Amino acid sequence: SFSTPVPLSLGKLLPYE
Amino acid sequence: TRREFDLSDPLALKKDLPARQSDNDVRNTISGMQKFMGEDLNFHERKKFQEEQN
Amino acid sequence: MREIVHLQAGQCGNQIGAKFWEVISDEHGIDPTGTYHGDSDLQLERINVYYNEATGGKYVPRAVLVDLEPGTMDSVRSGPFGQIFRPDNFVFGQSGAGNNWAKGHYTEGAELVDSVLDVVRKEAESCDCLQGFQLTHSLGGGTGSGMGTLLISKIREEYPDRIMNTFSVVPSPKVSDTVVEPYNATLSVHQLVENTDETYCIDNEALYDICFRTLKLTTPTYGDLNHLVSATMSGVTTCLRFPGQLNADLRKLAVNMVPFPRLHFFMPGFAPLTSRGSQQYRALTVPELTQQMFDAKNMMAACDPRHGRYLTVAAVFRGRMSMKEVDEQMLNVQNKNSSYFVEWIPNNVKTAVCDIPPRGLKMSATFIGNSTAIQELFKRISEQFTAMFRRKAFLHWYTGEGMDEMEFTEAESNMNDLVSEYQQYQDATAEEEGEF
Amino acid sequence: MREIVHLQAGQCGNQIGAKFWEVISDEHGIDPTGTYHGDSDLQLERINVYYNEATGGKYVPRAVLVDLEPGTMDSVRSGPFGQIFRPDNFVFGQSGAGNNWAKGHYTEGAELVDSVLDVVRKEAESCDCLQGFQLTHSLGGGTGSGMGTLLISKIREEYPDRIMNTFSVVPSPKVSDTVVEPYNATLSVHQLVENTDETYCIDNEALYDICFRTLKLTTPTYGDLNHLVSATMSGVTTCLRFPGQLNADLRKLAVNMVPFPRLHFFMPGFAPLTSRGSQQYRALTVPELTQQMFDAKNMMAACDPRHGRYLTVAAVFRGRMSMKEVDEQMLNVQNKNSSYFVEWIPNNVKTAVCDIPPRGLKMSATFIGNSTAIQELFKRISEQFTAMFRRKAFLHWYTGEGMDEMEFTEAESNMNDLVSEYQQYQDA
Amino acid sequence: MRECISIHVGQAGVQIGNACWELYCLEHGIQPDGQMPSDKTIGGGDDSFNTFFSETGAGKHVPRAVFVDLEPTVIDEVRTGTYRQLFHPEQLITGKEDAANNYARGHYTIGKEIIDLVLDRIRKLADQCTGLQGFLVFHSFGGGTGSGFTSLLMERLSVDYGKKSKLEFSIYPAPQVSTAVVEPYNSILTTHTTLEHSDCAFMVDNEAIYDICRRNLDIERPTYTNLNRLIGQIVSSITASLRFDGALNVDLTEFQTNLVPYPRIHFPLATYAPVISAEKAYHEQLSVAEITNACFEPANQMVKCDPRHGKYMACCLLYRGDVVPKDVNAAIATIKTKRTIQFVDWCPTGFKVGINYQPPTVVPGGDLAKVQRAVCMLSNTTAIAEAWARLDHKFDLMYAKRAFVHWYVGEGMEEGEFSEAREDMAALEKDYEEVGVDS
Ligand SMILES: Nc1nc2c(ncn2[C@@H]2O[C@H](COP(=O)(O)OP(=O)(O)OP(=O)(O)O)[C@@H](O)[C@H]2O)c(=O)[nH]1
Ligand SMILES: Nc1nc2c(ncn2[C@@H]2O[C@H](COP(=O)(O)OP(=O)(O)O)[C@@H](O)[C@H]2O)c(=O)[nH]1
Ligand SMILES: Nc1nc2c(ncn2[C@@H]2O[C@H](COP(=O)(O)OP(=O)(O)O)[C@@H](O)[C@H]2O)c(=O)[nH]1
Ligand SMILES: [Mg+2]
Repeated sequence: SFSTPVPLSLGKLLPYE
Repeated sequence: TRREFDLSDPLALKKDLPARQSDNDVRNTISGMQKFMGEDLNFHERKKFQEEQN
Repeated sequence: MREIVHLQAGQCGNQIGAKFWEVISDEHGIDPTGTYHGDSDLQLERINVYYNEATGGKYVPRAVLVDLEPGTMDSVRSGPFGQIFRPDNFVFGQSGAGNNWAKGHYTEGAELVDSVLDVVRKEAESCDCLQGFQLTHSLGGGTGSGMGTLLISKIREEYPDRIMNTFSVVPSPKVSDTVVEPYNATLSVHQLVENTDETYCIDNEALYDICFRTLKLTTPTYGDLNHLVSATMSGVTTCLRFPGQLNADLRKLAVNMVPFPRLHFFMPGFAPLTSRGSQQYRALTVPELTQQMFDAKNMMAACDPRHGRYLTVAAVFRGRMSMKEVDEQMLNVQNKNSSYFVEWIPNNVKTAVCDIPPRGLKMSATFIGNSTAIQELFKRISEQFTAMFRRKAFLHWYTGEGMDEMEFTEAESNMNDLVSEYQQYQDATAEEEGEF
Repeated sequence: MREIVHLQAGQCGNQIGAKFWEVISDEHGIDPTGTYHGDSDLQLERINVYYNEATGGKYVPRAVLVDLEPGTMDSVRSGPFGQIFRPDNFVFGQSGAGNNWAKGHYTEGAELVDSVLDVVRKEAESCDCLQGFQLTHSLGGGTGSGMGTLLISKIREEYPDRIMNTFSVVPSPKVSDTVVEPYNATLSVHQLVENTDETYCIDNEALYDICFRTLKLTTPTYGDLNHLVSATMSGVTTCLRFPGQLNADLRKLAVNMVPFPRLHFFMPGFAPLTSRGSQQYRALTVPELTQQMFDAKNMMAACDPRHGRYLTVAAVFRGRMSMKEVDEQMLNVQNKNSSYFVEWIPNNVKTAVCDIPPRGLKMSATFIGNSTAIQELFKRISEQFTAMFRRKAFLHWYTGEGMDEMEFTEAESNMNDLVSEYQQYQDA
Repeated sequence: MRECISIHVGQAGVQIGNACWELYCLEHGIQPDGQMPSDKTIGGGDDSFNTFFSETGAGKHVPRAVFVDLEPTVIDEVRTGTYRQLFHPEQLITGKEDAANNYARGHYTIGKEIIDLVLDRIRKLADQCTGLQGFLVFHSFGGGTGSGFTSLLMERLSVDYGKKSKLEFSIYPAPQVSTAVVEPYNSILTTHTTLEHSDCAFMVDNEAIYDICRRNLDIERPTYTNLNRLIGQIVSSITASLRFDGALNVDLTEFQTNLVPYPRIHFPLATYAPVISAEKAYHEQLSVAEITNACFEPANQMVKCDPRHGKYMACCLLYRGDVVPKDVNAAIATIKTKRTIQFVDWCPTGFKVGINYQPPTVVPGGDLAKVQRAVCMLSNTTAIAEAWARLDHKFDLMYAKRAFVHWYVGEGMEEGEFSEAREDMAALEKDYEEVGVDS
């Protein structure tokens, strides 16, 4: 979830968020 | 009752602590390097449970 | 006021750096959320050395973490103490280096360095008086040694009047886990000898050896190995952050160690390390630190100083303590070991004392040793590189990325000049003057 | 201040040291945990001679244990007084010698000396003024004799101007329980005569003879034998720890008991030995100590000074007592037997007195004797060696491990010269 | 009047100045807040503190000291500690990034940077002095700031003030123990420029006071905080003739003339007696002859050098407490008739005596005892030529193949400064033997 760029990403949950 | 007396106290080696009195020491933290993660205190229990699982 | 900007390169650098920020946040009393929960008032007196003020009384580290594989960056993010880092500082690529030095130095890493130097410049210019940089990386990989050495060359040109430390994980013969280690090693030693002020050789054999016969540790996990690495690197700059009776930062250490700018490969060592079954049988006293600091067991490289000569040495002590014993014990080992210490330079031991001890310990010490016995590692790297480069093995993985075959030949000549340069100083007559 | 570093080699060295640290921890008032629990202040005044200082007022002995088999090491650590030793002081090898002198001295003992010389240098440099060393080992087995001679040979050049004592379990003709035992005895005496300040000969025949005739014990276990020999080993260094009216440290004994550098083989004894039935009936009196000592039964070797001449004599007494009776009785025993002493040394007697008695006892005595009767022992070893070497018996266990035939020849010739040197003082 | 300005420079300067100014406040009845108690404040309240403390109309008493350092981690302890409200906030000058044990760094790059500010505070403090005896400089030879910054501090102070008295209380490098490596490089380059710009330079080294504290004070491991108390006691005895009266008065410019006979020889040695334990004072009565033979004894010398190997040239004696002039001269005549002590032939009179009425004061937590009388000695001896001979040995054996020179040439000095500094000292070594030869 943290490793994907801001494009090419589905809406996921970032760690500590 | 002289200043800097603890450096010259003859009984300083008697009135001291070894810093690992028990495994549940509150003052032993990660920056103090007398407690380590790899000390497998549950090693034999884990081995027995692995044997039961097998 | 004297800021150290931290640099992490590669997977090995991030595992070391994550434990390093954990060990000194506990030292300064910082929760994983970011605030301050401590008991003393001198812990915030000098905290801008490594930390940067944020809003609401929050401290964020002055570290940047760089890798070419995104798998490590999420692990160092979602780790035990990964929340405190600013998410801007996590810079990463998408395709790995592949344990290849040529990919990290010429093709893959040549595009990532534009993003890294913008973040490094942005974070170094914010300091009121920058002290120097500091890098942790491993020479056995592709994204730590290929691109970390490129970060060495750009920074030294941009900031010449600054001091740079590096913590190089020198490769090891016996516990080697990668075939192309001497390829990645000898192409990076030339970059570390030309453009680096201090280099510390940390070896995985000695970390395994300390964890086996000294700690009597059952399972020496990489977290336990990085626990020892973060020990010396926290203790080497403890005079910067805490007041003491005799203060000496890393620049004053650099002046007293390096006699010539090609001689900066040191050996670290942490003094007060005991096992669980032997700690309560041992008294903590200044001679007990000096005996455990100077023996060859606690050296953190694969170097035996018996084969070589100690060129110049350090001791950085920690704790409230009377320094007759500091001024006496290293004199005693100076007078006894006459052959190990070179007679060309008199009283080569450098001494520093810091008042504030590490948390939970009353007394501690740290060692930095410049010896000629470091040349046996470069000779071992030379013979393993010579035996394989002669058959042109694994060469198409390197020569297909644009570098010709003469870069290997000049890399041999630079290291063979280095091992000969140490050899003249080992066997030199003090009571004579030459043509000059 | 003046500190003694203890060495233990082999199974016999470990057993004799475990009992010795058991009896002087009780002498200095030390519990099995290690903490001092005493009743006076004179006990705490001199502790650094044998113990170190640790955290929490603990004392660990200045001793190192050396063995080539971990089986005896486990029994020592699991004993009543096995917790007091530091675990770093135990040095063990994973492959033993097997009653072979060549394994302990050439092949197997060569790898293990790097750890022992690391450990013994690690704690002897912590002494502010090192007084001397001390070794206990047995000649009947190659674990503590092959390497036990090599430890002596390595420590001599490292620390030249010191004094070292050794307690050698010299083998016996009737308690000879190993066949290759004359090879182990002869090849170790050669190394012992050249690199040792002071030697002691303790024999299991004499220990069995004492516990039979004197103590009247039905079952003389090795604990009773270790009790008898360590009552003398504690009794020889009492002036260092407990102050007395006339003091004599180990160097003061050596200068008056070694007239020639190759004559340092002494045989000991302990005076107040009494059975339980006879304990009620004896009287604690000063001539009782010297009359029970100069009795030839009471000695701790398989030799009789009646066959020889008392070269020099030392007596160390324990207990607050009058010394006029000490000087009167020892002059009386010197003059009444005018044929057992040499003519060329008048006043053959060295005397010392310590105020503090051993625990549970009123008065005591310890005697060290140099005599010509030791050459009877050396000839007995040499006659069995030359009766079995001349047919090349058991030689393939020695000539195949890196030893030529000339080491056996020079070991016989040096022992032949030594008994000839001892013989010349029997006559002249 | 009778004012002198003390400047503490380097880490060794401010640590000595902490214990020295603590002794001054207790001796004059000053708390760390800075106001004298109202029982002792009258309009005729004694103005003996004007030698050190200035005056403010409210009642505050600001010390006339300048604290100079290049690293702020030692001045912050002063700003936070007990005497926070005593010192002036602008008189504690600090810098950044220190000097890193380098003469060239503290003389050319970093040192020249912070010298305009220091000389401003000197002018602001010397403008209040009605009669100024001179400047006292507290430093060490080994450190970068104590070697580099003090080397051009004298150059500008001689420019700014022509013939004013300049005294040094310098930590000489010990012949055995040292905390640095390039310390012999600093010691050559300091003395080479201090020779013509210093009036007098007292000599102390740490290991020779270390042996005194071990034997004469019944403590087995002192540190720097109880090593600066003895140095504060000596400088108290020097300036006590100005502060309090006595039978004989000695100013700052008296022993400068009486101890420096030649332009190149201004290195006397400072010894103190009796340094005795408080339990030991029960058994020892301290006579005038008893305390002046301890000063001449080579065991109580505060420099690791034996005066028996050389010849005395001048001496200065400062007596404090309950002394009579008859017992001083009977003891002095006893000293002159002894054959162990040797004077040069061209100095038939090598003594100077000062008498002070007030006994030395005691500090709580201190090591010394409350005594009735004491004497400190400033003696100039030919036997300090062995100290330069050993120190020239360590320089030449290190400069044998140009070690640690790239840390000096690249900072702003040329290579030729090393050649003119030892040639000046080699002439100074031949100078010491030429004086010491009898006619
Ligand atoms: N006698 C005595 N000597 C001291 C004291 N403090 C420091 N020193 C001496 O000072 C030397 C170290 O150099 P410093 O003067 O502290 O260094 P500095 O003035 O801070 O200059 P840099 O550290 O290079 O920036 C040591 O060798 C000590 O001998 C002290 O309190 N008493
Ligand atoms: N001391 C230490 N060594 C490590 C750690 N992680 C990896 N290594 C060593 O690094 C070597 C591989 O490095 P590598 O991951 O390829 O470096 P990179 O490609 O630059 O990230 C292995 O031989 C490991 O022994 C660590 O946390 N501590
Ligand atoms: N007096 C005495 N003799 C012993 C003791 N233990 C063993 N021995 C003798 O030593 C011989 C065997 O010794 P050994 O174990 O082979 O010695 P090592 O080879 O050095 O370990 C036997 O003949 C025993 O008589 C003891 O506690 N006291
Ligand atoms: Mg400084």
